[PDB]
Amino acid sequence: AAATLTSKLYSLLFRRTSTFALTIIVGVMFFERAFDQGADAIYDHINEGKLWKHIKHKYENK
Amino acid sequence: GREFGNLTRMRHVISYSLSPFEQRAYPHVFTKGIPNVLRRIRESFFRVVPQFVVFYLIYTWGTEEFERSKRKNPAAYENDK
Amino acid sequence: EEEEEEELVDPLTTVREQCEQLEKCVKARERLELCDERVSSRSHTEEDCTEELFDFLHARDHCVAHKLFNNLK
Amino acid sequence: MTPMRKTNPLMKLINHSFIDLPTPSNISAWWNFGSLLGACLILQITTGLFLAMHYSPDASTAFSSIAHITRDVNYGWIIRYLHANGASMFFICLFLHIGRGLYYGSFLYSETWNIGIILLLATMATAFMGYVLPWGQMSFWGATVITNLLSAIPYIGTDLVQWIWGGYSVDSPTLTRFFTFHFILPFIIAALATLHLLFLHETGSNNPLGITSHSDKITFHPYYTIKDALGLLLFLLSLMTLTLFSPDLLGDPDNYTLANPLNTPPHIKPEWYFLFAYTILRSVPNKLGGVLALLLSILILAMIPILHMSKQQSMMFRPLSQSLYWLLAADLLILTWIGGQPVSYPFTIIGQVASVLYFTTILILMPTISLIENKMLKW
Amino acid sequence: SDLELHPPSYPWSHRGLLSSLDHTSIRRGFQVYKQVCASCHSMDFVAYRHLVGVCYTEDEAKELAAEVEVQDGPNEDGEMFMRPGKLFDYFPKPYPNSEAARAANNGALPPDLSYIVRARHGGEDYVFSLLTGYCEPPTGVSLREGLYFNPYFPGQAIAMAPPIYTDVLEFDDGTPATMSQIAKDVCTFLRWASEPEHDHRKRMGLKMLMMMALLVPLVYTIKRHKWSVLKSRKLAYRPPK
Ligand SMILES: COC1=C(OC)C(=O)C(C/C=C(/C)CC/C=C(\C)CC/C=C(\C)CC/C=C(\C)CC/C=C(/C)CC/C=C(\C)CC/C=C(\C)CC/C=C(/C)CC/C=C(\C)CCC=C(C)C)=C(C)C1=O
Ligand SMILES: COC1=C(OC)C(=O)C(C/C=C(\C)CC/C=C(/C)CC/C=C(\C)CC/C=C(\C)CC/C=C(/C)CC/C=C(\C)CC/C=C(/C)CC/C=C(\C)CC/C=C(\C)CCC=C(C)C)=C(C)C1=O
Ligand SMILES: COC1=C(OC)C(=O)C(C/C=C(\C)CC/C=C(/C)CC/C=C(\C)CC/C=C(\C)CC/C=C(\C)CC/C=C(\C)CC/C=C(\C)CC/C=C(\C)CC/C=C(\C)CCC=C(C)C)=C(C)C1=O
Ligand SMILES: CCCCCCCCCCCCCCCCC[C@@H](O)O[C@H](CO[C@H](O)CCCCCCCCCCCCCCC)COP(=O)(O)OCC[N+](C)(C)C
Ligand code: HEC
Ligand code: HEM
Ligand code: HEM
Repeated sequence: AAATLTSKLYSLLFRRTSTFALTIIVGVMFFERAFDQGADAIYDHINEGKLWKHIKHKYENK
Repeated sequence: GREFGNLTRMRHVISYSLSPFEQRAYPHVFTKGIPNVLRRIRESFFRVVPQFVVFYLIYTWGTEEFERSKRKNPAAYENDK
Repeated sequence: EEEEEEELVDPLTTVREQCEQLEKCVKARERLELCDERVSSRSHTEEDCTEELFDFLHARDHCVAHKLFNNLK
Repeated sequence: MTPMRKTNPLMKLINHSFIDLPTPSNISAWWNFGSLLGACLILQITTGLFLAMHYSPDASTAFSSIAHITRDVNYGWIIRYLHANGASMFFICLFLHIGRGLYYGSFLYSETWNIGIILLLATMATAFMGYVLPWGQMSFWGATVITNLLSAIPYIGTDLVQWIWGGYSVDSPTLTRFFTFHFILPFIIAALATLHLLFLHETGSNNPLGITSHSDKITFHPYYTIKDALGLLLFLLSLMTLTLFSPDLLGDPDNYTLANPLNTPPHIKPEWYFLFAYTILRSVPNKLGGVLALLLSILILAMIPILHMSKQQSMMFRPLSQSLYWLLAADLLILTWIGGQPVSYPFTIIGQVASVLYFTTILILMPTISLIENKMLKW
Repeated sequence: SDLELHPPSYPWSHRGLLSSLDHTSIRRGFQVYKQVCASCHSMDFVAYRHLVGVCYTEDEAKELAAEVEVQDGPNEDGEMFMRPGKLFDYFPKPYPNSEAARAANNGALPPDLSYIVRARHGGEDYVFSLLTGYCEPPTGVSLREGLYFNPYFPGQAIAMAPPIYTDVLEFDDGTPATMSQIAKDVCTFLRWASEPEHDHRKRMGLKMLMMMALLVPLVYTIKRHKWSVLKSRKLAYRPPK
């Protein structure tokens, strides 16, 4: 229960809605990058060795 | 009526409420919440299930009937002719 | 090649013969053969054992599915 | 200075219609399918609009253009499947919309209930003509059968079927003509949807109990905007699951083959949302009689308010009426299942029994049981 | 005649809710198409591109598309010359018109394969069992010499002759040319030809599932937060008495 952490977040970035919107924009930018990278890694893991990315090395520059 | 202020006549009614920020969003969701859902399910259980149970019986019976209708009959050329 | 049949063996044949020693896969075998013999004798019948074949094949292919691909690639 | 939303002309309508109209506090999730329908309508327009930017309504290039959209056009496949699957979701919401009214007695609002019937008929027309646009094997023959079934009209039928065709067969002129109707009709539906709300607004929405809720009305915005937003999220969940995992389960294959005029497929069937009617006409032995049955049916929905004879609006406190309602729902399920099966002795008799049972339930059984229930309570 | 024989549900590598196609199998399946299929089956809606990012490299695609001549437009005089072939070209038509196709196929018209998988019931399960199953006709049933008895064919009398057998072709990968192996590979290739968006579709689905799992609890919590004012309010009735 990081009550102090939530208190700091509110007092600095939520009391005014202008700051509230700005945090949202930066958060989504970072979130999409992390979400996309993690999801693609999971997809590649489940399908290891079948995607063309995993076999192109056997023909590219070859 | 059709607008707030002139809809109906009421007297001697008192209401109490609390701010959203001062109370939990999921209070007694297992002590009290789950029991209530179960109560609702049983209260309206035998008024619905029998009709759909019947539907399944006709569905299965009709499907199996059609299959038998397309199965070779021993009477077919039973006279060896 | 060293062999034109041994090298070209298809895992289908092995699984096929192997899974034809099961009560269901063999019981229907005679019910088919019996049907076959009936038409061979009867000279005017217009009957065939196609419906009898669709049960033997149904049973055989059901078992073949769960074992065939393990011996591929 | 008072709020501007109560003075600006455009803001008065928005405030009345969305922000502040009183609503019952106890309306359940069943009252959430009306807003979804419009949302689906909105979704069906935009997607279709983009598809219209690439589709070619001609007997020869129609099939080719669909293949081009699915493969070469960027994100064409997803747009097509959203359009196709959104149609089915629209009808599912539509049936649930109608079902709620029958159970909770909303039909008592005659003016609003009658407008609804028109919206349903228009919706079906839009969906039927849209299914011809792909110009597949099933589309060609589906239109052929559902159109040749106007030759039974006493004396004008034959004259009014060739006129619809634009010729002595179904060819490109039919395709282009249906394309224009498909485009235009949904916008008329949108306008009619505003008459539906308008006539509703002068009386107010109903509640599950069936008692007037003037004592406990609530402003629509905060509570129900978030509630309808939650419903929209769930609706999107269902739609995306259908499209992104199993797009073609609800469609019928053999529609992916070029339409062959001289090749009748062994098993012609309408779409899942139209099957219930197909079995009601295939059962009647007379061709004209089957058309009269398919029509007399849809219209019994208009007659429901007359046949109502109970002294309670809501069927919540009417246990016997509930049993009949679920029985009738099961009957519709049987009709749907029969619609998808070939003609044969068992299905035919089952369909015949279901049809008569469907009608007699609505006409005799429901009024009689309501009268008995009234007698029981000593009204 | 009788009810159609339903093919069984074979376990495919891509049948999983999140599984993807095996692209090496697609490459081998295409290699089969070039020799055995191309003779009398058409693929109208597939170009020599669409393979660059799937199995073959761009340079390999160029080398292969140039292997077959294609018709071009008019010349100075107006005559039509033949180009070596480019990426944007589609796969050559075995026959000009349906009449010639049927005339050379004993009346039967081989359908285009671009959507055969999503057209026939049972998917590739139907195709695989169709190619593997050519049984000797049962007793008491006869058919035209041109026709062939295949139980999975709805007429049980198919004009197409057995298309595949052991050692019809040698794959570059070096895998054995087993008839079962060939059938599986071509079925994978046909599945792709009918649903090229397969892999991307499932990737989007995975992202949607995780996003939905995150979102739905939050939106429900917000709704509970707003409605808590009513879900806990208490009433009283104090008449003047
Ligand atoms: C198995 O194959 C089959 C299918 O699958 C494949 C199918 O899909 C279908 C289904 C058919 C599908 C497409 C084809 C059918 C198409 C049609 C019937 C309709 C034909 C028309 C269309 C394209 C055009 C649609 C028309 C449009 C837009 C015109 C309407 C335009 C407007 C603005 C609307 C305006 C209306 C206004 C002002 C009137 C206002 C008032 C009202 C509603 C109030 C009601 C008034 C009244 C009298 C009624 C009240 C009555 C009272 C009390 C009496 C009670 C009534 C009783 C009856 C008892 C079939 C048949 C089938 O075979
Ligand atoms: C439960 O409680 C509730 C109620 O009860 C209290 C309610 O009552 C309601 C309200 C009921 C509902 C929604 C239900 C339905 C009811 C309604 C009133 C609404 C009815 C709906 C409609 C009419 C449909 C509305 C619209 C839809 C889909 C949009 C279609 C129309 C459009 C404009 C949309 C936009 C399309 C766009 C932009 C195209 C996309 C392309 C874009 C970038 C490229 C565009 C490019 C161009 C134009 C380029 C042009 C270039 C030109 C000239 C060249 C110029 C060149 C130069 C050099 C100058 C709810 C929700 C509720 O919950
Ligand atoms: C000067 O002072 C004034 C003012 O200020 C003081 C004012 O303010 C005003 C205020 C008023 C105005 C200016 C007036 C105008 C105001 C406006 C906003 C302008 C609005 C304009 C409009 C909406 C446009 C109106 C026209 C529209 C959309 C088009 C109308 C026509 C149609 C949709 C088509 C109708 C049908 C036609 C041609 C018939 C042909 C087709 C068919 C039969 C259909 C064929 C079949 C099918 C679809 C098939 C359906 C069935 C099918 C498949 C199967 C059925 C089942 C089987 C079994 C077969 C005025 C007058 C004034 O003076
Ligand atoms: C285009 C198609 C869109 C389709 C959308 C479909 C959506 C489906 C799902 C529906 C979800 C419904 C809920 C979504 C919002 C939930 C939270 C919301 O309801 O809360 C409100 C949301 O309100 C807003 O947050 C208010 C601030 C506005 C923020 C705007 C952010 C915009 C970001 C994107 C900008 C893009 C710019 C692009 C330029 C080119 C009020 O929050 P509240 O806690 O009571 O505000 C207190 C203010 N404080 C903090 C200052 C005290
Ligand atoms: C020229 C001989 C020939 C060969 C070899 C051939 N096709 Fe065909 N194909 C035909 C003909 C002819 C038909 C239609 C026969 C009929 O309908 O009786 C047909 C039909 C089909 C069908 C339709 C099955 C159905 O249920 O509609 C499929 C699928 C098919 N072929 C796939 C293939 C595949 C995979 C190969 C592997 C190269 C192949 N064909 C090779 C000529 C051939
Ligand atoms: C086809 C598009 C339709 C749309 C967009 C639509 C929209 C709506 C909306 C938003 C409501 C209020 C909110 C709600 O009830 O959920 C409503 C109520 C109603 N609708 Fe519809 N509707 C449509 C079709 C129909 C149909 C086909 C009927 C057939 C009976 C119908 C009958 C009713 C009735 C009787 C009400 C009153 C509900 C009440 O009083 O509680 N509507 N409609
Ligand atoms: C409620 C509104 C609508 C409904 C219910 C509806 C329904 C349908 C249906 C069921 C199909 C068949 C698609 C298929 O089987 O693949 C279709 C096709 C189509 N519709 Fe819509 N439609 C609506 C609105 C629109 C609009 C507004 C447009 C254009 C402005 C449009 C354009 C198209 C096009 C281009 C196709 C061809 C897509 C294809 O062949 O796959 N539709 N429609």
